[PDB]
This record gives sequence, C-alpha cells and structure tokens, in this order.
Amino acid sequence: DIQMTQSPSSLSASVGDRVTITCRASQSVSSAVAWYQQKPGKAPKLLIYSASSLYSGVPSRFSGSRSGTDFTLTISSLQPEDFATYYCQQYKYVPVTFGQGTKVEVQLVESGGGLVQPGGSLRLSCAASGFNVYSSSIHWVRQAPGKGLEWVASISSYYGYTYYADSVKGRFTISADTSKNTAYLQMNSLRAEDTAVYYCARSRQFWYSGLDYWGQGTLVTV
Amino acid sequence: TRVFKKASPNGKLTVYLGKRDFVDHIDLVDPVDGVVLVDPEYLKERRVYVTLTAAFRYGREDLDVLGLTFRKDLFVANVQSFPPPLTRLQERLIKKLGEHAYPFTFEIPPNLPSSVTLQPAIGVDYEVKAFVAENLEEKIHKRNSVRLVIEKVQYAPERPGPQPTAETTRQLHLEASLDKEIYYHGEPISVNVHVTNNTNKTVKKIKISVRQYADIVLFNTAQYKVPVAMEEADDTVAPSSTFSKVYTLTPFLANNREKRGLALDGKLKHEDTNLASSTLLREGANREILGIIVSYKVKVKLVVSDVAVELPFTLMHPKPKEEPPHREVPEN
Amino acid sequence: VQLQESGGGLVQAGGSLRLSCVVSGFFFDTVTMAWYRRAPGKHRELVASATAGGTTTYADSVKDRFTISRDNAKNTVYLQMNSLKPEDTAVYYCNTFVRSLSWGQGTQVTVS
Amino acid sequence: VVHWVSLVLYCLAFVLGIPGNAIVIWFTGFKWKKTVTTLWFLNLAIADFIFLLFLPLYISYVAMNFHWPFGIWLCKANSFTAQLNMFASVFFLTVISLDHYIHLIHPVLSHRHRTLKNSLIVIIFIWLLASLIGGPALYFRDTVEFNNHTLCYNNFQKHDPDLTLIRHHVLTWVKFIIGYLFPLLTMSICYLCLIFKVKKRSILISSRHFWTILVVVVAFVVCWTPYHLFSIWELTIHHNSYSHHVMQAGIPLSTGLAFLNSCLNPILYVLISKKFQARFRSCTTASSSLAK
Amino acid sequence: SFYFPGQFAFS
Repeated sequence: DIQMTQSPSSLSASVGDRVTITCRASQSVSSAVAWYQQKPGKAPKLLIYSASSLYSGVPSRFSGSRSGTDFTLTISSLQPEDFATYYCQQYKYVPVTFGQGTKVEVQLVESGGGLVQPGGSLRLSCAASGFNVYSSSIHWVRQAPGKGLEWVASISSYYGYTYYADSVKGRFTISADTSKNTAYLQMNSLRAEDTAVYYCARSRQFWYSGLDYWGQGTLVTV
Repeated sequence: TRVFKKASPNGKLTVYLGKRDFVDHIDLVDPVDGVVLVDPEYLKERRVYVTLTAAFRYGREDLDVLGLTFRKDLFVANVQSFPPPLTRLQERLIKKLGEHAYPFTFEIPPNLPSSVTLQPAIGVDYEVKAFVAENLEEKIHKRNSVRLVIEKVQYAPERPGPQPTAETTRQLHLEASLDKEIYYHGEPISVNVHVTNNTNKTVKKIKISVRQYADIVLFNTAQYKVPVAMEEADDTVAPSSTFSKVYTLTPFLANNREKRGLALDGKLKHEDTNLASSTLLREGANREILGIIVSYKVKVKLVVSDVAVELPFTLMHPKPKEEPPHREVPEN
Repeated sequence: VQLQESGGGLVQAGGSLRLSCVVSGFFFDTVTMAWYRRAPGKHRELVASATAGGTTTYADSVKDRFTISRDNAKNTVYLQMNSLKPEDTAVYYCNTFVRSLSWGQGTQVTVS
Repeated sequence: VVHWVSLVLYCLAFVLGIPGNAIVIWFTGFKWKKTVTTLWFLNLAIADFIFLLFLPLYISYVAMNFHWPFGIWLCKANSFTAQLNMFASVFFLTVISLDHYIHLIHPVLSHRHRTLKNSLIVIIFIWLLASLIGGPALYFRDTVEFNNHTLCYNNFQKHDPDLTLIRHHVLTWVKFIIGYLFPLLTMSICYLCLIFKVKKRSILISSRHFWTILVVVVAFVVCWTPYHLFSIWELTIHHNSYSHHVMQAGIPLSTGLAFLNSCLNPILYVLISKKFQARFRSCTTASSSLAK
Repeated sequence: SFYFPGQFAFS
C-alpha cells in the first residue's frame, strides 16, 4: 500500500510566525492530497482539497505546494485559534491513509455505540441531512484514542460500489437507506483493537475532492 | 500547473497539453493549445504535424462486413508544427522545454457533438495523434505515434430556464410541472401530478418514468429511449377528485447496469462514468449535423380502466472548480 | 525502467564526480539521452544532449565546463566534472531528451 | 469447348473453395465471435462446405459425359443435399443482405429480433424451410438406362400419369420465384436504394463498401441468371411442343458458374481488409512541471 | 420428344 509520513511530529511556535509542515508520500501520487485540521475533541476540518486549491471558508493564509512528492502546508501567521493537529491524506487509491499528525504548540449526526463484549455486534446510524446519498459518497473513518485516523469503509450509492479496509473485510458491512437518507454500519466479531472514535464523513460523489463534512463522535469501547 | 504529457512507445515524440478537457460554448470552442516535443535528430529529414480526428464508431467488434469499417471522421484538422500567435500557456512551455519545442493549435468549429459514448465502442470520441512524416500522407506505424485521447464536454449555463409544464387533456386535465429546468447529475427530480378527473372512467395506477433520448443520426434520425428510472405508483382518483402529490425520482447507474443502449459520458479508458449529459445546440441553427444528441424528458402516464405528457429538462454537470481528473479518484 | 544511478557525493571545489546512469528495459536504439539537474527550490534544467552521433551541446552557464560520454553499448551514460562552482550543487536526474521516462530518484551532489 | 471450360471451372471452384470455406468455418481458429452477424458467415461456410463435399459427384457426372454410375443409392440423396445446400446458401445471402440493411439504416433493432436466441430460432427455421423445399427432389427421381449411361432425372411420367399438363411447371416456377426472384429482388431493393439511389450522399462512403456492394451484386447476377433463365426457357420451349432438338449443349456451364459463386462468397464476404490483418497475425499518461 | 432434354440439367 501507500504510507503517509509527516516530517515534524511536534512543532512549537509563537503568534505571528511562518511555519512549514512537510508531509512526504511513499509513492508518486498526483496532486490529489488533502489537508485537515483536528481540534482537540472536535472533528477534523478540511483546509486544502487539492494540495494547491483553497477551500471555501478557510482563511487565505493557509497555502499548499507540491514538488515531486513533497506536499506541504504553510501558515502565514498563527492566531490563537490555530493550534491543533494537522493530517495529510492521499485519495488516489482505495486504501486512503492519513498522516501521523503534527502537533502545533449540512449536518451529520450519529447514534449508537456502547460497551460491547468481544465477539458481539453493534450498529451505528449516521443520520444524514442537507444532501443526497446519490450525489455524495459516504466514508467511515475511525480514530484510536490519541492516535492517527484510520479508514474503515465507504459506499457509493450512485455506482453501487462498496469498499472495505483489509483489517475489517468481511467482519464489517456498510449500507445506506435512500428513502431515509441515512448511512448504517454494522459490526460483527468486535476485536479488542477496535476501540476507536468512529466518524461518518461525507465526500462529493462526482469528482471526489476530500471529506468536506465529518461527524461528531460515537467512540465504542470493548 | 502540472501539465499532462503522454510519451510515445518510441523513445521520442512526446506531446504536452495543459489540460485534457475542452468545453464547447454556444459561441465558440476553446482552442487545443499544446506543444509537441521532439529531439533535433530524426526530424531534419521529415516533417512533423499533429492531427485531430473526431472519430465516431457505430458498430461492434469493428466488423468490416462489405467494407464497412463502422467508423466516421467528423472533423479532421492538421497543423504543420514544422517552422515556415501563442497564448500564456504555450509560451511558458517554450521557455521551459527549450528551443526545440513546436507549438500546435487547433480550432474546433461550433455545432459539433460532444464526446458521448454508449453503455455496452459505440459513441463519439476525439483523439489527438502526433506523428512525423515528410509525405504527410504515407502510412504511419502505431509505435511511432501518440494515441493521446481527449474529450469535449458541455456544462450547465449560469442562466436557468423556465419550469416545464404540460396540459394534455383527453376525453382528465393533467397538469405536470417540474421543480426547475436545470438539474445536476445525481440530484433528485420532483414532478407534480396535479390532475382533475371528471369522466365516469376511473384510473388504475400512475406510472412515472424518465427516459433518455439518444438522438443518434447517421443515415436516418433515431429515437432510442431508455427508461433510466421508474416510479410506478398505486394511487388512483375517482370522478371529481385529484391526486396532487410531489413524487421524487433520481436517475443513477446502480440499477441501470443491465440496460443496453444507455448513453454515458465520454470514457478515456475502460473506467466507468455517469449518464450522458444533455447536449446544447444553437437555437434555430440546429439541424442534422451528424453525431449523437442526448436529451431527457420525463413522462407521466395515467392507466385508466391513456393520458401521457412530456416535460423536457437538462441534466448536466456544473462548472468545475480546478480541473476534472476524468478518472476514478479512488481507483483500484 | 528501474533507471538506477549513482555517483553523488560531497566535494569541496573542482573535483571530479563521474556520475553513472544505467538504463534497463527498452532498447537504446538511436535515441538521445539528456541530463537534468534540479537546483534546490528550482526546476529541472537541460545540460547535455548526447545524440546518436557526435553532436554535443551544453548550456549557457555550463559551456566548456562539463563533458558527457555515452556508452550505449552497455546502456550507460556519464558526466565529467571539472572546475565546479558553489552554485553547481543540485539533484541531478537522468532521462531522455524528450523526457519520455519516469523520473526516478536522482543523485545529490554538494559543493562547499 | 464448353465442356473443357466447365470442367476447369469445377476444378478451380473445388480447389479454391475447400480451403476458403475451411478457414472461415473455424473463424480464425477459436475466436468465433458468437454474434449473429458472425454466425451468418459460419453457417454460410458450413452450407457451402457440404455443397463442395457433394460437388465432386456432379464433377464426375459432367466429366463422364452423363455416365452417372449409381442409382437410388447415390443420386436420390445427392439431389436432396444439392437443393438443400444451394437454397440454404441463397437464403443465407438474402438474409445477410436484409440484416445488413436493417442494422445499417439503424432503427430500433434489439427489441424485434436482434438476440442470440432469435438468431438460433431463425437459423433453425430457415434450415427447416430449405429442407422442406428440397424435399420433393429427394422422393421424386428415376434412373433411366440409355446408351450405357444412367441418368437420374425427374419421374413425373412414373407414379400416376393422371396429372394434367402442368407437371413440372409448379416446382420450377416456385424455385424461380422462391430461391431466385425474391432474394435477387430484395437484394436490388436494398443495395440500389441504399447505394445507387444516391440517398444521403454525404455519408454514402466511397471506400471499399461502394465497390464491394456492386461486385457482390454483379457476381450474384452473372452467376445465378444463367441457370434459372436457361432452365425456364428450356422447359417452356420443350413443353411448347418443340422437342428442343439439341440447342443448349452448355447447361453445365451454368452449374459451374453457380459453383464459382459459391467459391467466391466466403472469400469475398469474410476475407476482407480487416480480416487480412488478422490472417497475417502503448504507454501510460504521466505529468510534468511548469514554471509559475 | 424422347428425353431430348430428359428434364435433367441439375437437381
């Protein structure tokens, strides 16, 4: 597969500085690289969806550039509302992998989740509103406590394609109800290493441009 | 900017293009700007030029029964890149590659069909072929050429259109109306079925279908219809009543894989795409100009124990932000 | 299409490097192979041509300084370094003149 | 003079039709493209191959100066298989022409009959029709023994002579109408209207198609008019109380022309420009940089 | 008259 690595594991700076975060891809991927900012206790927010194109809403200070495989993000000035964790994701292939995270120092709601004994079953209901299931792609991403993000599964209702991660193949299934405009994830044979916060993220079905909207959090402990 | 290049199977004669997408406005088509690159050697004894063929296959297996290749060239333009203006992109390529860079530019005329294929290849496809030949008409080998394929598509205009309406009466004053004229791909379609029954005859069920017209014209006009969706209801009305309800429909490809003759967007490779976007033609000047024309019309039918209406609409992609990759983003 | 190559190192000033670039896969035929150096923070720049016959051209800022020898019999090309400059440091790449090959990892040289 | 050229025609037709039909029968060995259009050629090839297998018996018949050796053991089945193969071949040509017309004018086609099951059904039906029309040739033949030669001819004088003057008229007229008149007429109505009638000349391709249509039509007419016209004229003049003396002396030439047409059909129909390449038998898009 | 064409030219 492809592993995504970030050069700085911990960055310390002050207000009014120009910092550079370097993220190198294992293989030669295209400009299809997305950057995210995850506040502590909050879902990640997309910043750049093409490694060079600014998102609608993010301040113009953030910028990206590429050279071979040297995708990087530069911040002109670090305001107090900037210290968070930054992740670099490549979405050129199905096994999308997020970065290790750099420490700087339409609504989707999900239900379910609880203490389940190993080998049990659990269902997560991703209540989706403000968009169409056929015009969007639903992806499920988990996050171990204090660790980086990990992709689980995705569904594309327009083409009827379902993709699963190698570690959750067969044991996990994904389904979506078109009438109710909701996404459902059912888990079977829950192992001890599946304790993570599950996010129901959305991406545009036509010309994928990163995970625009994320969930809230339904951390499941076994 | 990360321009696109496609090296030939031979160790030279590569082609540079800024983007593999050229929109077709209602007024003029964007020029095919690019630069062909070749080493100083192997060229002095010949002449280099780039072709542009608007191929159109209308058969299968490429059968040659009775000398019928099943293909058709709609627009062939050849420009001689051999030295006897340039845009910003073209001049940037010259200063980077070096002195031995030869620009080539085409000019696609209006009233040309877009790159639209059919689900099984049959469909309209463009191609940019670059090869060197002094005679300019001798046969060229496949290895000494670049099979760089491009596609031309149309996008929805900023100005919307009026809401379609139909009032076909029969002795049942049916009155259907869509939400809006402009519809994007993968978006729901809402149609009103406000009717008024007055005769003693009673309707059994209401059938609503969306059909795609593949107006392919090669010798005679064709009207192939594919019911991409169906919303057969069970509602009924008695004399002096109505069934006004906003039924919701959504065309897609998950349940339309088995259907034959379905029209899809131009495919550079075997990677799959969505339904073919509606093609816009100049008002009044539109006529039989060959190619494939795609139009969409919904249909509301009453099964009495029939009254049918047609409401045209446009199903097209919006304006892209940066560039369309034209391939499965999460491939493999 | 592995395009393995080596020859990088650290040289103070005016030392020979003798970079080596081997080609595996497609036949060499009578094509010309160039040498591109990527300056830190800059793009790739043409240096030499090395055509089928003996017709070698240099760049404006490197004329009468470099020397390229081609051994296409064993599918190898080389560059000769003489009287280097502090600004000569770059990540040298080996690829065809028309850049028809995948850009593999290039050797890194440093001049002090 | 007619006998020598006729024998040369039979020899050339057999020699160029056995491999010509054999090669197209396998369809480049094993590809075989199980589609209706491709199955037309395969069925035509096997029918013409059976025709060529039974041809050498007629070759000896013509060569030995009408000295046909065996009776009901040979000719009673030879007649049936000859009619079956010939009428199946002409029916294959006419259905090929009709199919080409229908899928070239391009109406809604897949709904009516353009399916593999319908192709098999129509093939079985057309083979059954050919067998039925070749039927009475099998069960109505006598073998007269005159001047040390045995002729297998029709036997209307045998069985019951209670029949009126119209004895051979119905069968020959049916063969002329069904077998010659309908296929030739529909081939004309298709090709001439499509090609010769300058309809949509903008797309009337002047390439190999425009010449191959004409050569097919001219070969068909020049190789099928002699036999039917001569048979009809001879029957008419013989039944008109004239006895014909010996005025034709060259009717096997018509059969040789028909054999030559059967030889030419698989080679000209299938072995064409694209098939010549089959008989004789890229890269990946990347991306570069750009100064900003 | 007496099998002058003999109604035979082919099958």
